[PDB]
Amino acid sequence: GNIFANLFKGLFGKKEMRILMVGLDAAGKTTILYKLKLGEIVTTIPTIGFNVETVEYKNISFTVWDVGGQDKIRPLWRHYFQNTQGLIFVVDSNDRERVNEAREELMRMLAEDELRDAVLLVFANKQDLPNAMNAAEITDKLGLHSLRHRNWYIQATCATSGDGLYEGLDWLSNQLRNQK
Amino acid sequence: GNIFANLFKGLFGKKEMRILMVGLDAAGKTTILYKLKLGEIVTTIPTIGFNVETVEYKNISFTVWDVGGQDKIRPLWRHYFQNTQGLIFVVDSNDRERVNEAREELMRMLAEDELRDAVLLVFANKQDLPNAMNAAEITDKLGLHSLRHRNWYIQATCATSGDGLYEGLDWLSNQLRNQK
Amino acid sequence: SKSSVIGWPAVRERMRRAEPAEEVGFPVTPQVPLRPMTYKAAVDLSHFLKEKGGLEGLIHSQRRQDILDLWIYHTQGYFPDWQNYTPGPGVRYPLTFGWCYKLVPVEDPEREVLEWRFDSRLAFHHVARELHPEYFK
Amino acid sequence: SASAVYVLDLKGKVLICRNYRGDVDMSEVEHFMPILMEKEEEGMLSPILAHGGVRFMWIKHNNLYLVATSKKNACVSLVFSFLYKVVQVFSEYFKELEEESIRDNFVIIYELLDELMDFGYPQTTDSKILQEYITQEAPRPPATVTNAVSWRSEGIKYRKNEVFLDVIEAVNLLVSANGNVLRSEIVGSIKMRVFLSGMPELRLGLNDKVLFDNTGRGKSKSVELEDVKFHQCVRLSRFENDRTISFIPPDGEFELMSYRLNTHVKPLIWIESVIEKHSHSRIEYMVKAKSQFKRRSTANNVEIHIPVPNDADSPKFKTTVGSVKWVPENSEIVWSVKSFPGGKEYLMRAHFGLPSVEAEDKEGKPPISVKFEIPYFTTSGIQVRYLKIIEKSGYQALPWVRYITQNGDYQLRTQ
Amino acid sequence: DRKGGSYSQAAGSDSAQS
Ligand SMILES: Nc1nc2c(ncn2[C@@H]2O[C@H](COP(=O)(O)OP(=O)(O)OP(=O)(O)O)[C@@H](O)[C@H]2O)c(=O)[nH]1
Ligand SMILES: Nc1nc2c(ncn2[C@@H]2O[C@H](COP(=O)(O)OP(=O)(O)OP(=O)(O)O)[C@@H](O)[C@H]2O)c(=O)[nH]1
Ligand SMILES: [Mg+2]
Ligand SMILES: [Mg+2]
Repeated sequence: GNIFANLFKGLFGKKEMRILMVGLDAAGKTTILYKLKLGEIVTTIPTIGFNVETVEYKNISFTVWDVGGQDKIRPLWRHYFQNTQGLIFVVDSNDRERVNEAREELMRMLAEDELRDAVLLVFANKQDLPNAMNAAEITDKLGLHSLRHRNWYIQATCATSGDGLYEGLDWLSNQLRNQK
Repeated sequence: GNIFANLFKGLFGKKEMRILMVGLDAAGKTTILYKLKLGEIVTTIPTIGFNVETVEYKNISFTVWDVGGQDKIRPLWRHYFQNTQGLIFVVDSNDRERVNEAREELMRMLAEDELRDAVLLVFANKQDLPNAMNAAEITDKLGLHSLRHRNWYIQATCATSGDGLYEGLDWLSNQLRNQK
Repeated sequence: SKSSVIGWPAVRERMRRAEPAEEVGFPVTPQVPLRPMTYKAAVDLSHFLKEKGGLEGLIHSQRRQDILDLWIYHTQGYFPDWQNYTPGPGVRYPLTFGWCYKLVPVEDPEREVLEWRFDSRLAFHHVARELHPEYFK
Repeated sequence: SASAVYVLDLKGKVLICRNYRGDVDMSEVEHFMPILMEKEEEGMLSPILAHGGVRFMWIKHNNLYLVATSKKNACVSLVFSFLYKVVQVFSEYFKELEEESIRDNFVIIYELLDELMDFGYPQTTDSKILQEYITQEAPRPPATVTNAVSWRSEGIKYRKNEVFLDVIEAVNLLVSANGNVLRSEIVGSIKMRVFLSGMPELRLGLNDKVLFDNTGRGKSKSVELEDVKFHQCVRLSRFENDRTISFIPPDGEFELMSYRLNTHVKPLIWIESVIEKHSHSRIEYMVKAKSQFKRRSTANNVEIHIPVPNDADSPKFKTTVGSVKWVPENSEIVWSVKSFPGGKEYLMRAHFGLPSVEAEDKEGKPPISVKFEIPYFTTSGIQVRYLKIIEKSGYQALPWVRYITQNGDYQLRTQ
Repeated sequence: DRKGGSYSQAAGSDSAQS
């Protein structure tokens, strides 16, 4: 066989990558996806179903499938876990009551053998009010250090401001792609 | 498909735009509409129903639907909000007692998801007596700076004099039309 | 059968890898006939397994038997129901007449170790049918 | 024990009537229409009408109501069976069920009605037997009706003996608005179109759980049908004795067996619906469909009907896979998909406005149903063992059968 | 071909049941 075509494709960029959109409902997952794809704070209704989109950055088209945190949509997250290589977790730092629910959902999702090769990607959502926690308090509450064989990175992103999305994208690209 | 006809229409001007007439009753909304359409201070009775007219300026036919601020007509403002792209707010700077009512009505109107893409257009009405406030006191009282995702501009217009209507029309055109 | 010969080594390797002790749905190949294995077909399969090896003397296991039945169904379309063993305790004769393979003890019936053994008389003598006339109808 | 069976029309005109006992006057049919109108206007309309001491049982046909007036306490089930047999005979003889054929084949229709039943007791019900003695374009009655074998006409000769079977699967799922499936039953359908020479006696054999347990092979994938109904030609004695499906196949397409059992497996298609309906401002359709079927199976002609607002207008569809078309007559948007491979995930985002004026009365929440039909898939796992085709003359048959899986009562409760 | 599953040949009986 010959791999000349593969080398030619990789010389100018061929890798795309994948990503997932998970987290508690109203945690900025849809707003984060809109900012990553479009770049504006677009107001949307509750995610009854799911949002499918793709984001191109650094010559990699990382498709993101936003999934709501509703009870009727939480069990549907397993449908999007098939043929999924990445996963992004949206935390609610301003929702103390929903923090426990989000942590339980993340623990349940991480306790599946199918989702084992996906590195941890937690976004510090609700980073617009003083009540939002830092990059260490949220990780300590969620127990990200207790996830064995999981590459989890703590990134703080504010939907209104948009800061920190680039850092999270770079961390995800480094976790997935290990090339020059 | 072909867009030659659209380009030909746009070369000589095709955009029209829209506008709405809202505010407290006896706030100069009907007088302002008459000045914009005709150009004279026409005396009219209370707006029991509504006034529908169109104004052509800068090759744009911005239709204005004047709506009174009466109690029986305040709930009817939602009927004119359908298929409406613009909204003009008439304030009563000489009516301190009605200022709170006008502010409450504006807040209620701005708290509707249907009226979200319409930029703020507040006209400093009652600009004929010393009791009328400036372009900043009225905005501060109405809390125009607290309207997130709203493009509000403060313009002072006197029904008797007619000054400031051109500035408000230009601001509305700039907010709606973003072309050369 | 070139396909059967090719699949025999992979099937034997899979059976050896599996110790002696994810997709839903029931897709069906289009136009592929499905029917139970015949007595002559069972005898031919037993003879081929004996000649190629890996079937006589192997430790009987549920996973290995299921893998062998699935491989046989994939290769020839025969239903994986003729490769049954006679009720225990003791040597389990083939369930389908004509089969040359049977399970015999090598030492509760489930905890007893069973091994596949060739049996030429099974293809000519209905030992399983005689033992269980009700099961044979 | 209906006194007289008549065929009505949509305007109340009786297309054709034939008295069988004469104990009921023919003028009672006229009062049937006002009674039906009163019942419909008050919600008390029922198929079995009652005109005083005479009951006028009627069945809603394609274009006319099959009113069968009765006087005494006749067998309602027998009357319904006779009406169904008459409807089947009419459908076999006439391809169109409307007023066009009612007044066009009256000469043969009267003869067929007279031969079908006498004195309120049906006598002839076989479509082939009726066509062999009564035709619209007469010899002595055939001996098949007099003989025991009235479902397999003797003397049939064909160049080739080819039988086309159809493994029809009906996937009915009753998912409530809470997301839990209440009624999940799959009803089998073993229909074979036998076209051979002679009157062969089919020897049906499949991978039945009961048969496998009886034969000692109750360890493989065996279909355990809760309810199994045999055809007319199927002998119930053999099935009751040792589950032996031995019967004379019919001449043409016929339903031999029809399995019916509950389903405890996950649905083939998982549909998540989101209703982001604003207060008289806009509506959101967050419809997400997940294919729970095997990836090797593709759902052909899948039409997931999503009921849209009754007064909704100016709708915009934002989907990924499958065209969405809004039908004003149906007052809903059907997520039509040409080919839906197993494991596919289709996401849709509906967006349409609503009128400013609120509705005067509520319209309800009809359930969302899909029209998926994935053939060549055996969800139940039941595999046919063999078909014993035996003929006295002796011939080599080449039967064929195809397994078809479709969506039956797959309705999802709306939020 | 035909939609709804291609027709497949059927046997005469269970040859493994004797
Ligand atoms: N104002 C503000 N809201 C934020 C911010 N970060 C997160 N949010 C919340 O995030 C939500 C975004 O909602 P969506 O765009 O629909 O996406 P989502 O987070 O998945 O919410 P659902 O669709 O209901 O699942 C908003 O409703 C906000 O309440 C922020 O920085 N500022
Ligand atoms: N004299 C004078 N009156 C003004 C001026 N600006 C606003 N007004 C008031 O604005 C009112 C105009 O009334 P209309 O022409 O009927 O229109 P409107 O403001 O919507 O009033 P309604 O019809 O009652 O809803 C007059 O009654 C005045 O009291 C001004 O500069 N000079
Ligand atoms: Mg969302
Ligand atoms: Mg007025």
